[PDB]
Amino acid sequence: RCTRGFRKLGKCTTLEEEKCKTLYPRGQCTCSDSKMNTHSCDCKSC
Amino acid sequence: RCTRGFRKLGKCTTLEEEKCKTLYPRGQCTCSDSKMNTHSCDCKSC
Amino acid sequence: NTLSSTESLTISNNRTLVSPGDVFELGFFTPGSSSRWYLGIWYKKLSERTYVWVANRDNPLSTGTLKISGNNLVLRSIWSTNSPVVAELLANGNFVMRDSASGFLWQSFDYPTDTLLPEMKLGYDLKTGRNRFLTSSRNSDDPSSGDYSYKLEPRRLPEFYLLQGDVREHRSGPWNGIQFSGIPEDQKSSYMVYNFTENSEEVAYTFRMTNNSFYSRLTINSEGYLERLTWAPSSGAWNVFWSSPNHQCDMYRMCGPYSYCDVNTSPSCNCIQGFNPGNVQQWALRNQISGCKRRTRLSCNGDGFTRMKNIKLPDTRMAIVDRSIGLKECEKRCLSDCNCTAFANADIRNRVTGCVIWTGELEDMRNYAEGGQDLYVRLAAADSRL
Amino acid sequence: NTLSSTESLTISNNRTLVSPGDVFELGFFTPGSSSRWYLGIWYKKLSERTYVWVANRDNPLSNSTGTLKISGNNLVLRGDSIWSTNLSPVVAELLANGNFVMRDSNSGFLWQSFDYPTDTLLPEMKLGYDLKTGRNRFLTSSRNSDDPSSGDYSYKLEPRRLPEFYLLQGDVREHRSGPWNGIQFSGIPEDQKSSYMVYNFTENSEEVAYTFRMTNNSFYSRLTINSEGYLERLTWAPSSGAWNVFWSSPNHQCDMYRMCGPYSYCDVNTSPSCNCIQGFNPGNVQQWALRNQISGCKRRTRLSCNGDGFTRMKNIKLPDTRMAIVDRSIGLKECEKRCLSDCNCTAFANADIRNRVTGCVIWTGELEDMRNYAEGGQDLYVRLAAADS
Ligand SMILES: *[C@@H]1O[C@H](CO)[C@@H](O)[C@H](O)[C@H]1NC(C)=O
Ligand SMILES: *[C@@H]1O[C@H](CO)[C@@H](O)[C@H](O)[C@H]1NC(C)=O
Ligand SMILES: *[C@@H]1O[C@H](CO)[C@@H](O)[C@H](O)[C@H]1NC(C)=O
Ligand SMILES: *[C@@H]1O[C@H](CO)[C@@H](O)[C@H](O)[C@H]1NC(C)=O
Ligand SMILES: *[C@@H]1O[C@H](CO)[C@@H](O)[C@H](O)[C@H]1NC(C)=O
Repeated sequence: RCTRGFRKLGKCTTLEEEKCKTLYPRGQCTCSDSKMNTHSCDCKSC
Repeated sequence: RCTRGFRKLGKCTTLEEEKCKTLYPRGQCTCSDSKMNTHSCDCKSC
Repeated sequence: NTLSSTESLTISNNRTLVSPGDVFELGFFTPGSSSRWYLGIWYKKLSERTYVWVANRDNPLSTGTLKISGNNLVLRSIWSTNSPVVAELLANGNFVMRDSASGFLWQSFDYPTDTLLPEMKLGYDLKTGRNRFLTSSRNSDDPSSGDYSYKLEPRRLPEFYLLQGDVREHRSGPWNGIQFSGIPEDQKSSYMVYNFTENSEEVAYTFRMTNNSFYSRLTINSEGYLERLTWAPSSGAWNVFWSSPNHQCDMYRMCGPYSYCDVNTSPSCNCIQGFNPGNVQQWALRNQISGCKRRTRLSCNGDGFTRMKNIKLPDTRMAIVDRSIGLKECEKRCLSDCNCTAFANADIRNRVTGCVIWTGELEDMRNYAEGGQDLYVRLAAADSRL
Repeated sequence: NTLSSTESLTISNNRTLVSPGDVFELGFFTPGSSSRWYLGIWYKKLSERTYVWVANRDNPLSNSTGTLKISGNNLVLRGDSIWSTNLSPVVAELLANGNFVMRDSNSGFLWQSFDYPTDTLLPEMKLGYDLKTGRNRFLTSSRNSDDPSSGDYSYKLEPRRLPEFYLLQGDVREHRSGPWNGIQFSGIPEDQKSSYMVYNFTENSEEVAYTFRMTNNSFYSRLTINSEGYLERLTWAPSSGAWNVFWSSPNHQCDMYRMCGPYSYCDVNTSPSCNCIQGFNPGNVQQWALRNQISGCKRRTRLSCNGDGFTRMKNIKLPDTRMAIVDRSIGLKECEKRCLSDCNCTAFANADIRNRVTGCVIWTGELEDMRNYAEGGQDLYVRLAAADS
């Protein structure tokens, strides 16, 4: 359970996918498109 | 270019498709799934 | 005997159990052109099939039957429940395995799909370790598992999360005695009452009908919205009574730490009083993930509090509860702990109001024009006058 | 010559046109796993490709071969015909602002990409109706970020007497801009205090169109309808190296078209969303009790035409303008009289919200697709029986 992340207006981009990688220095962090035209950066590993 | 129609909360159901036709049974009414967990009833021909 | 099954067997040909009182019915079914077969329960008395339970949602069965095999219900083994034991379907849609007291050996209620009926339990059991949560179906004609779940998080102050996979999309907030801010029940409903049970063996949400001319349920639909659908006799369709989430301010951490989302402002995000935007360039472009930083450093003793009104309490990961003390003591206790960042009441309506304390960052907050709660937020003495 | 194309050809092997200013660049490109080739414009200084125009968005170049040359009076693009404009010495010139125009080498462009948009509204570009040609310039979304082919949403002006924009999925109206009040559309929520851009809606003899202009050119901004059907203003500032979604539309169910029924308005602060206009009551009370509000509301007292009055709504998105008439030469007191004098008039409102300017809008029929706001919006005067006023 890695809890760092954030949410933003708009769709996931490749630059935002690189930004998800800043949350932890280890682990698997990616961008997920979501409802109401938001996306989030979250980490499945850290 | 038909006019009346309506929007509801939730997804389209079969019962919702039917209540769509009783708007203008002459015209072609259909239930459309939309964003923000809404669907709309809209009739094309008129 | 027409709701129970013993030595007998139920083939896809063609017996169906039926609950005492006509409401529910167990059997086989194939949805759409799928040519797939599933064991499930539905509302018997409704022309359009509304399924409330399914035994093998992701082990799809033109032959397949289930009866009792030793001390277990097996389905052929496509699915099985690991003396004379009878499987029975009660008046509330729960499909039971008992001996011929409610010392059941297995419930369908303990294994929900996408729907919570009255008297079903949304939450977990500490004795058994089982967490009962909703998982969406893939779509209306495919009951296999979708990408969305609605699950109680076991913690000192439990709250629900709506997940897409493992991604948190939305958070209910904690129980306050009456409700979760993100399960927006009608508190003056004439046919329903709601309950949150929290004790040393189970913590779970449940609702119950005050009038059984209505049907009502909670389903998390294929696009990952939790809704209450009510069937009134005055209609031949399920009406969506409420839907959640229904604003971007309800999306998990729409805002940054120490700010709250506000549906009546542009921009939506607002610093808590005494805090400033963490990254001023980002905020000017309306990128508010930075949240807010306190403008005056804390001094621990002699710190003070600003009161937020009409708020959804922040994420409860790092919250501790003490229901035995009141607000004055709660403040005293928050002050003494240098890492306490905020405190709130535990239950407004009790004479002992209880104490909730947060350490760490205040996350995922929004306010409301009416309702919500108070949150006392720690400030340096100067700013505490705000 | 960096910038124009003449008797020459432009092919994937390998020349491109760049703009005086280095902001845009026209050439070929192909995205993602696909082997499909396209011609278009993009920002040159941006390492992530942001495309602002595509000639053959729905006619991909099949193999790896294709050519864009002038051929008489037309710009052509071939692959060994896939696309072409249709129509002295002619030159294809890419302007500073990103517009690829066809010129007489001797303003009065023969053709321009600005008139054939894809999913993006650039600064100085025009969203709306050109009266000279009879063409409606509107945005159409792409299928996704990887595929510039035509998606399922558009944002298009309805150029009525009081015009407004509709967001469509196919032909279904999903969202509606509201009319122009003098400084804004409620559904295009610009920052009226922007340091670096200004906005205009032009309604005259040549066009009916929205447009914005950059006021400091170290900024890039655009309007784009994304592949899920949201209209967004995305801004690129010098500071960060990303596009920032500055606003999104629609953003709430109370922005979806007719989320509430007639004579009711949607509110983000209430449960349920829909609220009767004062003097009105739910039209199907058993539905409203289940929170089905498609019925909207009906008025309590019957109208008399003579001696009728008005209830004031404030902070409202003005209702759908299909049955609306605007006379900008008269003020609000005379608008009331004119509305009173015709019993079909269900409501009236100011035409222009700036101070000392004025006008009068009058509705007949049901008031539709309304919602309020805690700040902004405008006044709407709804006709009521004198008892209920
Ligand atoms: C059920 O909920 C009601 C709330 O109206 C509460 O008064 C009652 O004590 C609850 N009982 C149980 C057993 O959950
Ligand atoms: C049950 O509902 C019906 C209709 O909604 C109502 O007439 C009846 O009074 C209700 N029962 C009770 C005990 O109130
Ligand atoms: C553009 O908008 C500004 C601000 O309202 C105004 O000063 C100017 O007259 C407008 N331009 C045109 C051509 O209307
Ligand atoms: C344009 O904006 C940038 C960023 O704020 C600023 O540094 C620069 O001075 C501005 N240029 C002009 C000409 O105003
Ligand atoms: C009101 O509507 C009717 C509909 O036919 C029309 O005949 C009548 O002229 C309208 N009233 C006025 C003042 O035009």
